[PDB]
Amino acid sequence: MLQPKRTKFRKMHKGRNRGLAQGTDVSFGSFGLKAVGRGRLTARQIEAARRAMTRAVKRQGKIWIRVFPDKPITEKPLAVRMGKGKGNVEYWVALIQPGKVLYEMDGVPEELAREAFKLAAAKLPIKTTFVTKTVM
Amino acid sequence: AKLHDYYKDEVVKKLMTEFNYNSVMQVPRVEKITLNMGVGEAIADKKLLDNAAADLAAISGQKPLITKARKSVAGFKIRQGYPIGCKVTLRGERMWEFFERLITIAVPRIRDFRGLSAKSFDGRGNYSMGVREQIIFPEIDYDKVDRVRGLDITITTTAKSDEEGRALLAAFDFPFR
Amino acid sequence: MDKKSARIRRATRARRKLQELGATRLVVHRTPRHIYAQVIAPNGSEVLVAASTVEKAIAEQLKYTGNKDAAAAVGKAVAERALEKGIKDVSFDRSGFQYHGRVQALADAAREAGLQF
Amino acid sequence: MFTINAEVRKEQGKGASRRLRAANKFPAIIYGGKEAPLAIELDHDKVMNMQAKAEFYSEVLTIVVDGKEIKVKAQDVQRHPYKPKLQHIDFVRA
Amino acid sequence: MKKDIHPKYEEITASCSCGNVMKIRSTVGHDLNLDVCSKCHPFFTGKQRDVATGGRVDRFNKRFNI
RNA sequence: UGCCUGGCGGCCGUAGCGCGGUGGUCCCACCUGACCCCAUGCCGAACUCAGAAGUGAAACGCCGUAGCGCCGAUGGUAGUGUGGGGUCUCCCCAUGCGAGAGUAGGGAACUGCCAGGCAU
RNA sequence: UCCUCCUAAAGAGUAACGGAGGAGCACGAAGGUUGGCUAAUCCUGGUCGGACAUCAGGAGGUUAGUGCAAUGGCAUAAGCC
RNA sequence: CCGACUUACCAACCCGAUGCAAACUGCGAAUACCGGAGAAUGUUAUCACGGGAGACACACGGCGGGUGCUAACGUCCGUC
Ligand SMILES: [K+]
Ligand SMILES: [K+]
Ligand SMILES: [K+]
Ligand SMILES: [Mg+2]
Ligand SMILES: [Mg+2]
Ligand SMILES: [Mg+2]
Ligand SMILES: [Mg+2]
Ligand SMILES: [Mg+2]
Ligand SMILES: [Mg+2]
Ligand SMILES: [Mg+2]
Ligand SMILES: [Mg+2]
Ligand SMILES: [Mg+2]
Ligand SMILES: [Mg+2]
Ligand SMILES: [Mg+2]
Ligand SMILES: [Zn+2]
Repeated sequence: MLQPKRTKFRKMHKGRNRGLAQGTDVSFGSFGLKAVGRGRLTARQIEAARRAMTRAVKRQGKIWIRVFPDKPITEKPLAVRMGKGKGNVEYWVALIQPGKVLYEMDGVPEELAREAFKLAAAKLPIKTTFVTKTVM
Repeated sequence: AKLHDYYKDEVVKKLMTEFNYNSVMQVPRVEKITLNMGVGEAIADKKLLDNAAADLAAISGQKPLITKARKSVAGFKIRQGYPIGCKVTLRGERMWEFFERLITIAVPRIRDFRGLSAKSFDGRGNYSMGVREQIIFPEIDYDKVDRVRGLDITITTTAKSDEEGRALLAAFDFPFR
Repeated sequence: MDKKSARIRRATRARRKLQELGATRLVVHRTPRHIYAQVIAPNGSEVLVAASTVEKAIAEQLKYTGNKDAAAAVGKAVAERALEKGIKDVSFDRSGFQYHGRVQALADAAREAGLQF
Repeated sequence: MFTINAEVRKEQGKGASRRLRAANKFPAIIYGGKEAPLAIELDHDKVMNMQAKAEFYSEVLTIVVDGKEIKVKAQDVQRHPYKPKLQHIDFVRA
Repeated sequence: MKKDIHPKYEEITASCSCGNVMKIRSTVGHDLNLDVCSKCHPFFTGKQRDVATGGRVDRFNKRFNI
């Protein structure tokens, strides 16, 4: 499951998720799944969607995961009050903005690529759309 | 110096005809000769560094510069500023005199001497060679040596490449293998 | 480094200090065959007086131009021209040479010629 | 071969350009050569269908501009981040 | 040369038993009697010692002949 | 007055790197010698001194060359001050400001004072 | 109690049992001044010598250094002799 | 001894493409702030000194944020 092998700091501010994505274009495969909504992808969600599409293509072709979950999310345990310092790190997320290409694929028919991405999108919280590599 | 005149009157002119250099200034020249003893055991007994320094003095005829550790290395238990070796750099007349002694009397005394390796060049016409034991130099009295110790010779030249550097040395009958 | 850049490194700190002080500076330049002197205005950009061994008027007096005797000549010569323009006080800029030999012979000749520095 | 109709833009900047895209237009710029850049607006749906053909980027296009015609090649395109829409196109005179 | 620090350095004659006679500078006062010099050292002739090790059939034919 | 060279500056990559060519009458560099003025944690390498037989080999100037560095529009986009609105984690409208990146293209610096050689 | 950074919204300041690290000294030289010098790392060639010691050359160009945290500085060096 | 083949694997540096950063920056706004000049408007709206205070439990709403679960009519800051 995706995590940075090491990080300079352990905990991070919440921040905000304004703006539109860089990486709007298919760059390695011929087909891809593009984010249309906005939100967080957790490492678990990314992995679940990955497993879904590879099963659909029976491991044929190649798959690129374009997003990486590098942001640590903390939570406090149950029955604890406010204060007493920042909670412990629980899981890692990637911040998604509209337009980001999440996955790419090639080496399979388009009519199979659509089916594979349909199965994967069902695992992701954000809405997504199928896109193809343009000339230029 | 004797070999210096041999350079001026023969080596330079034959090299000119060999490589077809356009200017006499283009012909390679010997710039310096440097002797190094990496004593090392000066980490134990400083008299060893002194005794090694006396040997370079006798061989070279000038007081050696003792060389300090560039940086600490735990792999050898050396701290920075510890004496590790000593060097002598020879230039001008005393360079040619040593160079003459080395060829004419010193290297003949090497055990099982078959000639020096012709490939011991750094890639830019500087030749470097080790000697295993000090006794090749008659200035060291065999009856009085404390310990075996070798040294490195390095010859620095204005040559641009090993082919030019090798030609320069061979012109002195520098005994390549 | 080449010798020229190394010398210019040595020269820089004194030159900057003199610029901040706003002094008129006497700048020597030395060469194996020749020696030069210039007096430069406080802006550093215009030459009020020059003297050099390349001038026939000076070289004609000399056995050889690359020695302390020639340097003493230009030291007298530059100081005379400077006083003829009233530039009595200057700061000596040794331009990164050692204050030795020819450069000292030039400077202390100019002092005896009445230049204040 | 592909032929396009365009109009010179009367106003430029953020607000003007968004009003175009609300009106099913989109802006474009012609530059290169010696003449100054010429700013034009294009009918979106026509050009969107044309640029679907791979020849659109390789072949020489011609744009008729208010009585002139100019021969150009598509130099760059800004696509909308996730909708199938064009934001802007650069043409270089050819 | 810093005048004080360096050892005595002196011209000495050298003589090799091959009859080569030479003059060098040295840090010693002795005349240098030599057993070998670069002139008489055998390096340019002696290599044959190893080539004699390569033969084999020119040994056995002695036994085969006898 | 033109060409070249040296010094002191303006300026601080359109000015710096790479690759190719080229210069020694002057100038500059390398260079010759070192007992001496001076110097080497050792050494005339450097610094210094006395010189002028060579060489422009190196270096340094000059010239050519876009393989790089560098510069860089127009248009669009992002962001945003003020007023208003929505489906209010984030957006939109009116008006003002408006990048960064990239693109077309530019680009192998320009210039002041003093001095010397050559030509006039 | 004191120092450095972020939070802190491009002047200053700005809270929380917010996120990260240090101090409670050292040095008559580690201060003054004059003169000089320029790093890490890596690749080649060399006695013992090894992945790593001292030596020569090259690439590189400050990625080193700063008595002790971190930030800002430093080639005219504030770094080294 | 030196060392060859092969890989069911991993693979630094360098090179080409693609992203992320409160404690990264070879870039870089709008605003805000400091200083100067000018016109109009404003019951001197400014500063100094002196007499008398009260207050030092704040609340919500917008915008920028830390904490919390981008939970709270939660909590702690900036500005209106
Ligand atoms: K250039
Ligand atoms: K701050
Ligand atoms: K009052
Ligand atoms: Mg607007
Ligand atoms: Mg501030
Ligand atoms: Mg502010
Ligand atoms: Mg100093
Ligand atoms: Mg620092
Ligand atoms: Mg109170
Ligand atoms: Mg209360
Ligand atoms: Mg209170
Ligand atoms: Mg409050
Ligand atoms: Mg409240
Ligand atoms: Mg809050
Ligand atoms: Zn002999």
